[PDB]
Amino acid sequence: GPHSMRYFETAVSRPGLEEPRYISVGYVDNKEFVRFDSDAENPRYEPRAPWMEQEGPEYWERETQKAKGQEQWFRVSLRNLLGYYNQSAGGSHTLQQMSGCDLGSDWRLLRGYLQFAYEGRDYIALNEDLKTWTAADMAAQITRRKWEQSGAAEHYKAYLEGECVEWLHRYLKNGNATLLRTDSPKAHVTHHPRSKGEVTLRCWALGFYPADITLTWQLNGEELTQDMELVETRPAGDGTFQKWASVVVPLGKEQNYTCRVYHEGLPEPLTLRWE
Amino acid sequence: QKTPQIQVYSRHPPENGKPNILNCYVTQFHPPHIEIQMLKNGKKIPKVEMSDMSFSKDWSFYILAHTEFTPTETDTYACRVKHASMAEPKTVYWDRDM
Amino acid sequence: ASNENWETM
Repeated sequence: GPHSMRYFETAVSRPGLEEPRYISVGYVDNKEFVRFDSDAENPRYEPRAPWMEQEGPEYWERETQKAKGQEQWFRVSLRNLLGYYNQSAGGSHTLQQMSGCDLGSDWRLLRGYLQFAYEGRDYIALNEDLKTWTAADMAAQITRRKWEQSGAAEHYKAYLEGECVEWLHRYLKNGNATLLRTDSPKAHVTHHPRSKGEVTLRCWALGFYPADITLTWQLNGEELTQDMELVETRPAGDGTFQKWASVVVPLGKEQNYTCRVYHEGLPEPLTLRWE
Repeated sequence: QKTPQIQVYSRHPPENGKPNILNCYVTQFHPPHIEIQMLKNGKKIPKVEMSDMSFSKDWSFYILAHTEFTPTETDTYACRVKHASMAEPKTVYWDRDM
Repeated sequence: ASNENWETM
């Protein structure tokens, strides 16, 4: 299916006069594969997936060098934004960056991506064309104009279509086994007798990978739109996910109600009821 | 200032006496500075494992706090979160049914 | 592999 590489960067300024904390997290198909943290004992890029251990010392050395330059770029930029927004260095400020590429099933480039936030709000993004910028407010326009004048988008376009694509191809090849795997959900229903015979029935789905799942409840072949309570998908911690959907209305007449689990890892959608 | 969303749940279905893992999943927060505590009967659990900080596509931060626990019918478990966006700390209690 | 940014903000 579709593939992606993404680097999520964060620089947090530190009130107590100290230098910002810089973190860079790399993802290959929404799974963490590398990580840099300026707060580490020895700050360097580290493998965060087993298949990444095969990259030689020259790789980690070069990536750490890049991260160090990024640390400085975020320090300068952090100071500039303070001036644009008439802020105090006595408070903590946040600069975030998201960049990478999407590929199709054939591993061909779909689109490049480059976005920035300041204080968790959109600041500036590179447009899909990878030639023009969209500033989010009056202060972000200062950056847009500065970046047009420096031919900045040309630098980003080259990486996003060149190196980003070439490196993701290598990672998809080296991570072959690890990346292709899916864990199918294991479902079951629980019943909790609530008040005036009105027992609540909860459909659990556990141990699934990836996170996308669909859970539904049906009253004699008719899907339940209202009443159905649905928790947000949560990580189990082992690398898998959990989710549950619950229906209230059923009294001492539970077998009319049926649950359905839809997941790409399933050899066929599951169906269950019970006590 | 984005308000943290909390979920307190176990790794595996809870069977009294069986060793498990208790998770505190904190999401949708900004700025990244947060304080998370896990409590066994209103008391701090030493040795709480914390995932490294990450952020979502919407720029918000998330963290998974976890602990080794053995469920019992008397022992209660909670997660207390302190964030700049909240006037008071938010406490979510573990419920084996959720 | 990651990228080195160009002009500062």
